[PDB]
Amino acid sequence: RSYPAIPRIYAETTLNMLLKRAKKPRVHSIDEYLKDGGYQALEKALNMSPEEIIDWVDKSTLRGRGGAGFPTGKKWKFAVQNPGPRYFICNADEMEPGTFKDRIIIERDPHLLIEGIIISSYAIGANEAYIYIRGEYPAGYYILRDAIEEAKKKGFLGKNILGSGFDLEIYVARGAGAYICGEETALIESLEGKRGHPRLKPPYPVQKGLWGKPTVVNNVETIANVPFIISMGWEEYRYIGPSDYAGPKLFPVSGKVKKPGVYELPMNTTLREVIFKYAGGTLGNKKVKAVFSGALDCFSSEELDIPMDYSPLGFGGTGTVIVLTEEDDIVEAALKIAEFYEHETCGQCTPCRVGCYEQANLLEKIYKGEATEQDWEGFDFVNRNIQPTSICGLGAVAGRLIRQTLEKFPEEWEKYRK
Amino acid sequence: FEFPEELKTKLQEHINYFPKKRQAILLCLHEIQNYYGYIPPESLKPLADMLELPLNHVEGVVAFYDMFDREDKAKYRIRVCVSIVCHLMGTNKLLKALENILGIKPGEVTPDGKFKIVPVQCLGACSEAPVFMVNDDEYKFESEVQLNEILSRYT
Ligand SMILES: NC(=O)C1=CN([C@@H]2O[C@H](COP(=O)(O)OP(=O)(O)OC[C@H]3O[C@@H](n4cnc5c(N)ncnc54)[C@H](O)[C@@H]3O)[C@@H](O)[C@H]2O)C=CC1
Ligand SMILES: Cc1cc2nc3c(=O)[nH]c(=O)nc-3n(C[C@H](O)[C@H](O)[C@H](O)COP(=O)(O)O)c2cc1C
Ligand code: SF4
Ligand code: FES
Ligand code: NA
Ligand code: NA
Repeated sequence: RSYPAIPRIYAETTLNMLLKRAKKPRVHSIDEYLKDGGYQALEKALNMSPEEIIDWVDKSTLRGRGGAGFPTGKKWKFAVQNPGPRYFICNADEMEPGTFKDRIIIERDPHLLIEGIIISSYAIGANEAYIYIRGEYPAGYYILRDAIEEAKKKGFLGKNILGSGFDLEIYVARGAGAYICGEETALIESLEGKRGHPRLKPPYPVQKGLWGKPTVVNNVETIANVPFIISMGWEEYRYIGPSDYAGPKLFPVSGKVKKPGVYELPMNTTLREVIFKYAGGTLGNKKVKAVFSGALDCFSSEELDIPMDYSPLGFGGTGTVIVLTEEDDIVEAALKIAEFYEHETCGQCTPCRVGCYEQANLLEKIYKGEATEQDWEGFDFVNRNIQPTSICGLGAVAGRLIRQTLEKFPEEWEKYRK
Repeated sequence: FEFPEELKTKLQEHINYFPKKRQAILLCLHEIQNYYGYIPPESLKPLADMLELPLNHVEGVVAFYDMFDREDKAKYRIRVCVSIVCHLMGTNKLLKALENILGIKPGEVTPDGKFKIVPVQCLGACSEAPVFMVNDDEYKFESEVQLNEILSRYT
């Protein structure tokens, strides 16, 4: 049928896996997916034990593509040591600034995600799976609902899938504008019909999740890897990129590059290579000043030779690369990051509620040259004191990127201090 | 207050979709905002009854989620990204073009109730910055002439 208008985000791949079809900016329906050998990995998976599938996903070195990079197999193993029923949740909230990697899988190759969900659900013994897609992805929502009907039609969903005795329904839930609803416990609260308030962890969802039951939450891009792991075997999958951080990775690249878009590359690719080898270098061939890893980290031009992997010295995060060049004001950019966290704190934790607000409100005064000496000292203090008593990652990192700009671009901040 | 049959039928479809009625709350509110061009406060008591939830639960949920608007009826929501990448690449040019064409700023509605500009955080299309939506449709802003063409399609 007809879907809402979607901008045609550029997509390029060196691996031809996640983006084999999604490199073309249009919906690939079940026939095209089947033509490329789609749903054969599901047929293979259903002739394996759930435990075998977990073992392959473990040995694959697949890490959470949501941004934390938690080992996916090890998450599943924690879930299955707890009695059922169990739930599988696909996190499609994708609301990090600069981050548009998951939507191109959803909107262009939805059956890659659906096949991943069915295999993962079977591996953990979940008969009920959810996609939680952000409200601002209405096309993604309608495309997934249509795709799910296609899968049902072909007998990949419903009861007794392909005579396996395995039952699965996939329910598509929509967000309604809250970044925090991407936090796995806030997501689950939203699925339960409530406000997106994160829960104290532990327990982690794999112990106590949806309706208090063992629940695996995985990112769109994580799940999209599962069909490849089963199809190729974990061994062949480990041939892709470095053996310790293996498999394809999507890199959404934006700001001051000639070729902004999503790049499928191995995680041994360096940040410099992403910008200059793949994204066509900078607009006007201007010097890179900084790279914002979404709203999480700020890397200086001295940090471009780092691997795009989940290693301690790696880029990590979502793989999100926002490029700022020599004429971009770092304090102006820090203000946009502060404004983001101000708008998105859920307010359960006091230092997060007041800290996100005050960090933005004071940094606006600093930017407009209306800050008192007290406001300056205030801004520094609140930036270092958003984290205390926080029960989720938003409070933990709301000051992180901005602190890194203060440390890495002091001369620029000092200009504002006068 | 009563839901017109064509809306009530859609609401019941959402309530029947998930295993538990209360899971349908955001799909129902999206559906109500789609029908009326906002969330009528009088709509919330009947929705609570259909979801078998307390009214205060439903009111709290409407308050929490930024896409829901209880204040202004608008046929078309022009959602304009004001986050880091769209700001770097020309949110201000988009807002200037929107003001030149429609005579309104963020948070305002045109006198005919046709268009409301809604400033939003990152819409997840940052490579196509600066980004805007017109209801469910999403676009890169190129220029005032191009924006005028796009807007002419919404009648
Ligand atoms: N994709 C997007 O649009 C967004 C992504 N993010 C990402 O979110 C990340 C932070 O996520 P969190 O869930 O707070 O990180 P985390 O590191 O606390 O947890 C990561 C995952 O591992 C699981 N896990 C961790 N320790 C565990 C344990 N002991 N036992 C069992 N399971 C365990 C968690 O349940 C979760 O599913 C950031 O790095 C950021 O990149 C944040 C906002 C938006
Ligand atoms: C404030 C906040 C927002 C988050 N938003 C998302 C999101 O939109 N998508 C996502 O997959 N993970 C998001 N996460 C991370 C999830 O909590 C979780 O780690 C992830 O979905 C697990 O999947 P993965 O292991 O496959 O990465 C968010 C975390 C926090 C703290
Ligand atoms: S840290 Fe912030 S966003 Fe997270 S639960 Fe606490 S108040 Fe909410
Ligand atoms: S910053 Fe505007 S779409 Fe992401
Ligand atoms: Na097609
Ligand atoms: Na897309």
